[PDB]
This record gives sequence, C-alpha cells and structure tokens, in this order.
Amino acid sequence: MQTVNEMLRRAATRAPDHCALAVPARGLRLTHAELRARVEAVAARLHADGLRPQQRVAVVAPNSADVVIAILALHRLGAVPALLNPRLKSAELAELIKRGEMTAAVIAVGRQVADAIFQSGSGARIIFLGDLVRDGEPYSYGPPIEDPQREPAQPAFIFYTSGTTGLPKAAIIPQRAAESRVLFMSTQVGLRHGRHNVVLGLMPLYHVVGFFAVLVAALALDGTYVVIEEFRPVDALQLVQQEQVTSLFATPTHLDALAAAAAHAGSSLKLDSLRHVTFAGATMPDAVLETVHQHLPGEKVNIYGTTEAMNSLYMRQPKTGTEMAPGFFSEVRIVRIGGGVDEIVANGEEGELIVAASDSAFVGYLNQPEATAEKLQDGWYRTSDVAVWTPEGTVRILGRVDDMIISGGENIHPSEIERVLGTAPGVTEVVVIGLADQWGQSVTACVVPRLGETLSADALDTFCRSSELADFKRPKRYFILDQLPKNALNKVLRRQLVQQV
Ligand SMILES: Nc1ncnc2c1ncn2[C@@H]1O[C@H](COP(=O)(O)OC(=O)c2ccc(Cl)cc2)[C@@H](O)[C@H]1O
Repeated sequence: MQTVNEMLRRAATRAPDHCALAVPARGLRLTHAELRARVEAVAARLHADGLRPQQRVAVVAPNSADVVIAILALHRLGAVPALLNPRLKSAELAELIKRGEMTAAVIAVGRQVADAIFQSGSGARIIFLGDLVRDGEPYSYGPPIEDPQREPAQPAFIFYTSGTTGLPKAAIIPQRAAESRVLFMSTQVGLRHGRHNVVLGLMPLYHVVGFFAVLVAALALDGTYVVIEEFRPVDALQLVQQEQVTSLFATPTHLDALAAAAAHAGSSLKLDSLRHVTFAGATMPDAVLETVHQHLPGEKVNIYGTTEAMNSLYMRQPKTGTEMAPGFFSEVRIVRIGGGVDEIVANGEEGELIVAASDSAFVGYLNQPEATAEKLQDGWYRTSDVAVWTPEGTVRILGRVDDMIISGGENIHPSEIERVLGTAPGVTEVVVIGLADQWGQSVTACVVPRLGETLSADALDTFCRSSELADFKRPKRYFILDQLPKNALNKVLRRQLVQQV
C-alpha cells in the first residue's frame, strides 16, 4: 500500500522545490520540501507534548494551510485525525469528541466550542490551531521523531457522515483505502501525475472528497493545492485564471454560482487552463447542469460517492445528474429493498444500490456496531440509495431509501416531485413528505414562497397537472410555509417537518 503519508513523502522526493501549497490572498507559498519540513516539525512538537500513534485527535477548522499542515502532522505522527464540520453546533461537536474517546482536539473555531468541550466531561486536550502552526510557520521544539509502522487494516482517519436522523456517525477509514481514494481521480476523472497539476481546494477538508480526492491527490500527483478560505464565485474564477488551475471539484451549488458568474464575466475571465470540472455529493438539477456545460470550460464529470466507500459510479459529459456507471475499483448491484445482497432485481425494477466493500471501504463506524452491521453485509456496503438500471446500461439514482414514500403500493421519490415543484412560479423552496395515512402514506408538499409572493394549493396542483408527473405522484395536500426546519448543516429535519404539519 501507499498510505497518505507515503504518497506525500514520495512526491516530496520527486518534486522537492515545486509549489505544494499556495495561499494567494495571504501571499503564502510552500514547496513540497518546505511543507514536509513543517509537517515533521509540527509532528515532533505534538510528540514532545505526549501524543502517540493510534490515539484519536479531533480537528475542527475552516480550510487553511495551517490545518493542512496540522492534519498531515497528526497522520505523520501516527495519530488518527477525526475531521469535523465547523458548522456543527458546539454541543454536537463536544458530544462527538466525547463518544469518540479522543486524546485531544485541534480547533480554529470560537471560545464557545472550547468551553463546551471542557464543560462536557470528555478527557480531550484542547489545542488551538494557531498555537501549533500560524501562517505556515510552526512553533517548533524537540525534532525529529520515528516514522511509525502502519498496517493496511489499521485506522488512518475518521470522517463523519449523517444517519437516519443523526448524530453523524464516525466512519473509520483504514490505511489501505487512501490509494484508491486518490487514484479514482486519475482512472475516472483523468487527472495524471505531474507538476502541471493546479487543484483549486474548493471542497472542505472535513469531507472525504475535500481531503483524499482534492488535497491528497493534488500533492500525491506532485502538483499544487490552492487553498480557498471562503467561497466567492468571481474570486474563485480569478484564481482559476491567476493560478492557472487545471482542475476543480465542487458541489452543484458552487457550480451553479460559478457558471452564472462566468456567464456574466464572458471573455473578461480567461478559464483556458481549466481541464477538469468535477462534481459529486448531491444530485444536480438539469438546469444547473446545462449552464455548467454552457458557461464553464473543461471536461465535466459526475461522481457518485460515499464517505464509506468513496467512488462507485461516474459519468463523463453528463446529460442528467442522475445517471452514472461503475468505474475502476468498483463493483455494484441493485438489490430488493431490505433483502439480501444476492437478491438482484429484474433491471428496470427499483431496489437498493450496494457496492462491494474492498480496499477503499471504511472498516466500521466507531462505537456503533449495530449501524455497522446494517451497512456492511457479506462483503458489500449498502448505500441506502434507491436506484434503477436504465435500458442504456446505466444506474439511475432515484433518492434515499429513507426519503421514499410508499403510497398505495408505490414507491414515490420526493426528489422527483421537488424537482418539478421547484420550477413553479413563486416557489423558493420545497420539500415533499409522506404523511401517515391509515393508504400507508399520502404525498404532501411543503412549499416556501419567494420573498413577498403568495402561493396557493389550487395553483400548485394545476401546475403539477400540467407537468410530466404521473397522476399517482401529484401531492394530495400542500402546506405553504415561511421556513423549513433545518439543522446547523442546513438540511431539512424531515421527521420534525412531519410533526410540525
Ligand atoms: N453525484 C451524485 N449524485 C447524486 N447523489 C450523490 C452523488 N454523490 C454522492 N451522492 C449521495 O450523496 C450522499 C452524500 O454523502 P456524504 O457522506 O455527505 O459524502 C458525499 O457526497 C461523497 C460524494 C462522492 C465521494 Cl467519491 C465520496 C463522498 C452520498 O451518501 C450519496 O448517497
């Protein structure tokens, strides 16, 4: 295997004086050799203060060069970094760190978090990021330390992933997973080894794409990672131009923003250097996709992936955001909902997408053996997504099993109806739910008007009748709301909505 550490180490022997980290706004640049020096120095410092291999360290910070240095230093030492979304409420962060039995916590968020950690009773030692490394410059004492022995199945990193109503679960990523979590960027997306690589770090580092597929890949291929501390669509495009960015990996929401800024900019922004525009994470509307093809350069690639197994499907120059096919490393099937991994459907029938659990796969959720046994079954990872094989030999993603509505013997996927209701005049936001009906469930739309506008059930039903929706799919009730209840990561508390209505 090559661990994260070993991929970056080899890269540094190959391209020591090439730029590894660029932070344009701050005028900071570090070569592969310089980044290595600082990784080693922060590692030694942590080891002198008593941090040891296989111990877990929570990391809670926005993207920055300093956090890259810190995360890589923890790994270099042998400790297991547990990367956490900084938008999580203090209390949820304090509880996850606690449940994880973590030796320490590296944070670059408020005093309020720091309190909440201390005030929770977990033994985790609080480390402020700017106390470890500041603007690429470490506070250094001790140097240097032993490169610890790493084993294929051994835990390497922990990433968090939301469940059928949280808290987020701690997915344990083993040492052997790193290589294939990088190399799909080459086999599926077509990135290749070389100092030509300038990768815009738009994805957050607490997400497996932000870290393996963007940061680690950028470096492991002897390229440059461009740090983005806060997403700004025009600024980001200026960086593409200034830095000669070759690839960018973003969410449907980033790309919608970028496509529009690019449309407005025209030939004012030179985007020639950009060869790869990759997206994953959500199912992108057709309208967003179309503007992507229209106003952004480079090859477009849709990537289906999970925290648990990384990349399982993809599509080059996609026409819809729903249809993708397995690539290298991957093996997939669609099986009856709630059935065995060998219960294959008559393709064209709907079932659960499951993918083989091989080298890229997590080894389990930390301290949740029951959730693990639901997800990892007989060599397979179960995605909890509903899918169908198209007559074209592709996998159409339909929606979450958990979101699926069962109304009079039929699967009804809210995402499909939300897609249609989204295009109705005056609708700013819509979530579609099943309300308990003693037939099984009744399809219900919850709709928010655009600022100052009015909506009506009559008008929205008419609109649905004029749509391509199958009759049985049209909502039976509408609720016009001024807000949908959401968590701190702004996703709909669908169960709590059901309650609210
Ligand atoms: N291109 C895509 N289209 C539709 N759904 C997609 C998608 N990529 C991921 N998803 C779904 O979003 C969920 C978001 O889960 P998360 O745990 O937030 O992580 C990801 O998005 C993700 C995407 C790609 C890779 Cl290689 C690794 C991780 C995921 O579990 C899938 O069920």
